[PDB]
Amino acid sequence: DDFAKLEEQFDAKLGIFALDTGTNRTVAYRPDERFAFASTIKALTVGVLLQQKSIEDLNQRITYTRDDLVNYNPITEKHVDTGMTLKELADASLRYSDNAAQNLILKQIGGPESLKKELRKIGDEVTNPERFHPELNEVNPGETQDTSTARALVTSLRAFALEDKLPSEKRELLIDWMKRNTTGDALIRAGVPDGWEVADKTGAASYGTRNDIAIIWPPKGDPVVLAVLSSRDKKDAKYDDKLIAEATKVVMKALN
Ligand SMILES: *C(=O)[C@@H](NC(=O)Cc1cccs1)[C@@H]1NC(C(=O)O)=C(C)CS1
Repeated sequence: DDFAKLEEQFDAKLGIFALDTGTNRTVAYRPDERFAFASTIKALTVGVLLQQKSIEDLNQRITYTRDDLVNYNPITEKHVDTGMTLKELADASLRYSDNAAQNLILKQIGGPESLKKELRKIGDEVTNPERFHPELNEVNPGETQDTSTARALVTSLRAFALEDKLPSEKRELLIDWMKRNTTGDALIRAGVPDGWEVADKTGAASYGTRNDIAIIWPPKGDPVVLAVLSSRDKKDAKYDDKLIAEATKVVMKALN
């Protein structure tokens, strides 16, 4: 089988779930296996922020300090003195995977326990937000804190972005940010044909954890929701984006 082949080739564990919304056909490979969700959670966190606020509320400007800065603050490190609006923070978080921006949004919604509670409310009993950055990226095998599964991430992403946990105007924002992500070119985007729109959010963590979750639109007809998660068995392992791209191609063939 092709996913086993990719695990073999990249010496890694793959977690895959894809749902063709058109036909309810699915592709599944260790779909219920836990991985550290890493930055992929920022997409769901914006979903909860959008539930909580009106669009016009997203213009509240948040002031933060160097204390709030962590690592990978490409957008937030520029605006310490001016602050950024909640909308701008969501943009940075989703499109640049700006860690401080996610931390600030998380705080506005009540922190990790409040995020968990709202995820439970939308039907996700799997995803387990517990920690802020940086600590959430540090997940040891067998630990369930700050993990989810491919199936649950797909189910929660679909629910915010495509179903009825948000109204259309807010769904449109989420999709637009994710469509215009800067960080995923070598992942799920590299395994879909040009001309098929992709909205995605990437993550990376310890044990070589390398994640992408995505909504993929064919030219015509309903979208595919997909999570490709991976991890390796050594703590300081490196990842290869190419695994995610290759796994994506196998999914697309399995569905077409
Ligand atoms: C979320 O996944 C974030 N990852 C971390 O902060 C842990 C690491 C820092 C350096 C290497 S792993 C941010 N998002 C992304 C991404 O989505 O691609 C990366 C690559 C690291 S910062």
